[PDB]
Amino acid sequence: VQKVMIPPINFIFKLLQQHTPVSIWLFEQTDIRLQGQIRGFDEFMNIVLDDAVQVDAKNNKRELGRILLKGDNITLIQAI
Amino acid sequence: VDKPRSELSEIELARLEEYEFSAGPLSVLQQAVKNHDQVLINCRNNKKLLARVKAFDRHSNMVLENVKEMWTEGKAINKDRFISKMFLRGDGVVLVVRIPSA
Amino acid sequence: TTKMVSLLNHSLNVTTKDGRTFVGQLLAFDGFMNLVLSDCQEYRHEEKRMLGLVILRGEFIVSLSVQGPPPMLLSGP
Amino acid sequence: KLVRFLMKLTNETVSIELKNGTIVHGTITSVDMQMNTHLKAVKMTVKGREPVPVETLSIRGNNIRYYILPDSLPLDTLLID
Amino acid sequence: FVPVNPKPFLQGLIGKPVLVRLKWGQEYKGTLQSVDSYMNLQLLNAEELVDGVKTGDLGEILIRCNNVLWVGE
Amino acid sequence: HLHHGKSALLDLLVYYTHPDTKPPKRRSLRYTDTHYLERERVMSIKSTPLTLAVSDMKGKTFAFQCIDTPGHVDFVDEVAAPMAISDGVVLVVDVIEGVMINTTRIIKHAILHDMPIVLVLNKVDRLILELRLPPNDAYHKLRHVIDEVNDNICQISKDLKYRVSPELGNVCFASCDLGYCFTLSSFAKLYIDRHGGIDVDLFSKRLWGDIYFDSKTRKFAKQSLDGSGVRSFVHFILEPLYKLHTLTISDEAEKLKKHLSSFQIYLKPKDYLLDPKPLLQLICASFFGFPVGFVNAVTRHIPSPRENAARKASQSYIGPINSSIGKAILEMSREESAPLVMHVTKLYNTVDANNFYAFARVYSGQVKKGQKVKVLGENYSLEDEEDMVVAHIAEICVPCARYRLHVDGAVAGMLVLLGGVDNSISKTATIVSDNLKDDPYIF
Amino acid sequence: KAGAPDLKKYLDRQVFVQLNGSRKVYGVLRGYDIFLNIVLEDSIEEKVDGEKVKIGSVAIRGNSVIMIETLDK
Amino acid sequence: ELDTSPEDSAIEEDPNFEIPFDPFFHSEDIEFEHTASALILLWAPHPFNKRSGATKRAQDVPLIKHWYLEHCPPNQPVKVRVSYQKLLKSHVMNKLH
Amino acid sequence: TYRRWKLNLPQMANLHRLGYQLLSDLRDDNYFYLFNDNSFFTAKALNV
Amino acid sequence: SLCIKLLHETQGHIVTMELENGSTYRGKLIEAEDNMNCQMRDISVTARDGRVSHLDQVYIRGSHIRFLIVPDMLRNAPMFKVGPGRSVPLPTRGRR
Ligand SMILES: Nc1nc2c(ncn2[C@@H]2O[C@H](COP(=O)(O)OP(=O)(O)OP(=O)(O)O)[C@@H](O)[C@H]2O)c(=O)[nH]1
Ligand SMILES: [Mg+2]
Repeated sequence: VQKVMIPPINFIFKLLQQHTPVSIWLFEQTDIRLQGQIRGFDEFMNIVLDDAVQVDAKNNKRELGRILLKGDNITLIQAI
Repeated sequence: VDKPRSELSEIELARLEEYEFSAGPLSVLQQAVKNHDQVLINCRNNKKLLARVKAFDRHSNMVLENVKEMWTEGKAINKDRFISKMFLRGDGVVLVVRIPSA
Repeated sequence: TTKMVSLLNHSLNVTTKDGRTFVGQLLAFDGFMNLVLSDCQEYRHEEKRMLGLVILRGEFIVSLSVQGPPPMLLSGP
Repeated sequence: KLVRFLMKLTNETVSIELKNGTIVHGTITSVDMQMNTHLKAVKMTVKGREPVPVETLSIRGNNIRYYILPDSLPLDTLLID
Repeated sequence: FVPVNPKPFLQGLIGKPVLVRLKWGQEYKGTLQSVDSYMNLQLLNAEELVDGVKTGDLGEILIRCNNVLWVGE
Repeated sequence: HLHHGKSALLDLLVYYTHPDTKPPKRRSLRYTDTHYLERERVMSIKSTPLTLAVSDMKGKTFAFQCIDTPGHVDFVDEVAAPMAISDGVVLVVDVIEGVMINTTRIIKHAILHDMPIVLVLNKVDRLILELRLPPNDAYHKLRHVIDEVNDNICQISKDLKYRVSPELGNVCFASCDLGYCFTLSSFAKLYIDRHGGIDVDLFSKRLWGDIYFDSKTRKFAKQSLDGSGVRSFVHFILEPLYKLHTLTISDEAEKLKKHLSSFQIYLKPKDYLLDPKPLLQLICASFFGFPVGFVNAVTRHIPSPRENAARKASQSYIGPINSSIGKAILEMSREESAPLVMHVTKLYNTVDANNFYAFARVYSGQVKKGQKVKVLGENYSLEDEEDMVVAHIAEICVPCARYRLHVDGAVAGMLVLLGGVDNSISKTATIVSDNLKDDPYIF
Repeated sequence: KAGAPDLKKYLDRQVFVQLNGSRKVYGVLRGYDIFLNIVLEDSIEEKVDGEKVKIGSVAIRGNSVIMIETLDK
Repeated sequence: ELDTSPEDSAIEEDPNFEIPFDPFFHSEDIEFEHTASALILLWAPHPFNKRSGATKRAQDVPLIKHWYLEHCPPNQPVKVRVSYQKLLKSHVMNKLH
Repeated sequence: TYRRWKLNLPQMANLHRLGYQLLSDLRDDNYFYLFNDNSFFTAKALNV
Repeated sequence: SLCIKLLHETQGHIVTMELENGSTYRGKLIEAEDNMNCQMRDISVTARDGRVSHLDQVYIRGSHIRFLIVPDMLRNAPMFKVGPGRSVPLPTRGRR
């Protein structure tokens, strides 16, 4: 009746397959947030994003295209 | 080389280490060592370093000689200090830019 | 790291990344140089605080120095 | 390895810039492969603070910013393995 | 559909002009030609776009791995 | 039971805590015997208490107040009496001999008295070196012994609280002669430390009955259709143990040396040229260090005295719980103002048979030497107030079998030997402080 | 080498996570990694003012996790 | 009586449980070439279960002491039984003092 | 001086095989129940 | 290592620890790991400014620890010699 445990790597793999857009947070930049569709990751979860947009507190969305985000900065991963 | 797999033993790790220099970005250190080119350093405390580079480590640990180190900060006033020889831990390096001697 | 063993039971003052200073007697250290200090006093800028037995993390430590020496034939024809 | 260059040189006077901005000046006793430096008869000058002398002191490897080395060492031979 | 891993992504980008962003608000534009496994990179004829404005030219660049925030374009 | 190895279990800890002691020439150490008669018959006759500090699986050090007991049938005094002032029973069962009549009696009386039981399957090495059973049949023998113990438990109370099985961490496999006593979790941790990061509890819970490991899929099947896999316990525990024993015994110096070098266990060259049994002991002491599995199992499955105060008061004490003395017993208060309540169930001979030491568990309050206490007999009550005897407390000691530690005072939850108060005590007695509220009761 | 953190008792329970930079996230813990990377479902974020936004499914990097808290008796 | 055995309870929780490492001694076998003889020697009488000793003198080895330390074989003449008994008596008298 | 010996496993096994007529076959010690030294001392003391 | 051994020794007592924030925690330690992840009970948090709050169950990550104030009577805890391979400081009886 219980539910099995889902490791974070498998969760991010599920996000990769489902093409669910995400909202990545940053290590210390509270205001700066990134959104987009995920495209790749590694064991260190250096995340390769597609159609990346840099959203700020007042929604100053700036297009960045496809970018690679170093894992040292990701604080949080959002599901839409 | 066809071994970036990152699962290696000591001899192939050393081969990959030497290739990380011979073609990697740290290759800039070798021709700076052999050409005795001017190299400018940006430290993580907003420091400017320019000097000859003599030897470097994979960690970017660098031995420098004849260093001209400047810093700016009353009103913003730029000041300079020349020191003979340096051992700089590659931990604090942000950037290197070479001034060609030629 | 053999020299580090020579500092056992000595009185040490350790400057931290915060900037404080802990003074006390060393009990045991670590490979990451986690320190165990007995009868520890705190130097917060100077203010005095009794702490007691304190385990410092390796990251927290910046520098350390000693302040005191460690507390201390049969016959013939 | 290059940290070996550190241990191959010993008991010379060296000024040291730590991580926080403090300057210490003294002769090294022994340094480690892991960059733990041991200093004797040194002059500890904390940033913005009055200089204070201590008989010995040791620094963690992550706190070393750079070294002020003397002019009396055969560096070319010193660098050889 | 086809996922692209970080290292294949960047090695399939060697020689292209890119905008790398540091952890602290500085963006550098230039072309890269060589990278090792630790994802620290080298640029050629690069320029710093501080606050989005072109100030000076630096030439070739080597950035340490930890300073960078993202790489793009 | 008799000669199942319960004194060797305590010798295993004594060898580690007391570096001075050395094994005898022609027999076992048999620490906690301490009687020339018992050294003559080579069997325990008296229940000698032993207090020593042992180390937990993680590094924590506890203070085990273990009481050794005889295994002979006629000496069940020294099991029933000391058990009334203990929190649990560690049952040592020989795997070769199996469950015997005294083991059945001990199990019945422990479950009847609500006593948690920790099972130690001793003399495992006799399955490898004497009986020469194959690993699978050895597993079957171990399982049968555990099932017999569980049956003996079920004959009294079918509660699931008293159920011994390795996956609960309640059963330790030991060979006290060779000097090892591990559990599922201890051996699992000994894998984990070597081979990286995997949760010890999850790994250890999958090392028992008919859970099969598939060497190609690296997964735990359930039935292993045909011969796909071998039993997890045998694959991961018994086979490595057998191979360790055989490498030591079978005179393979180079192979054993290489395997120990892989574990960073380094022996002097003169050590490989030893007698087979001391070489086995050396290898097992280097491979399996302190018996941390037994300590961890005891600490986890036997309540601490503070936690067991309520159960002890409900079972042993006969007076009203709501009274001040009953509240003091329940809280196990240690302050001086609290009443002093202790239960003496045993008397022990001095080195010369002149005076007796009373073996007491301090249920509440504090005690200092020279204190005035009032001794209550076996049938002291409001009807019979003439069983009271006023006595002083000459000396308080912490027992260690072959020596004593003298303490100026003791606190609640401690088992101590009292000198100077033995004349009024026959069999058992209750000791309470004289300056105390009215109406004292006896255990 | 590394070691698996003990978080089996925290699974499938309403939890509060404190991230770096004065962040705070609700949620039900659903998984964890060696480096304490945690996974949350139907979670809720707190802001400095105090109003709660539904934040959703969350996969926190273990580097930034300060504390993990349960509230039940 | 258990509703669900601990076995299915353990397997059912994360049925995809994975451990990469092998058992300790994997390349070896539980029995080597000399294991049988070693076991035979392990439970042998005193001289032959050692592998290390101290070279007693030639006359300090009795070689037949166990013959009369044990019981006398049955169906022997009276003189043999008496010889067994007298030698045992001498040994006992030696051991007593 | 010929004061200490160390033998292999095959050597000890072969010596045990060769001198097989002159060594006991008990390995139990429960065989000597009332026929060991202390019982003999008791019997001598009691004159039985 | 001896320091993590002492930290494990502390479990069950009341230990005060402060993190990289500057807040100090006063509670009963119930679990500890080699990473120095800690589980606590009945915490009385004193903020950096001085605000006092209360917590019931926390799981503090080890990497965010500055130091701990272990109860004093653990000064006499034994510091065992650690061999090369051993990962827990325990009494030894073999070669080393
Ligand atoms: N082969 C083998 N023999 C063992 C082991 N442990 C104990 N023994 C032997 O068991 C016999 C009895 O050991 P004791 O420690 O006196 O057992 P005991 O339970 O204390 O005996 P009692 O006190 O009379 O009940 C001795 O011959 C021990 O050498 C073991 O692990 N393996
Ligand atoms: Mg006994």
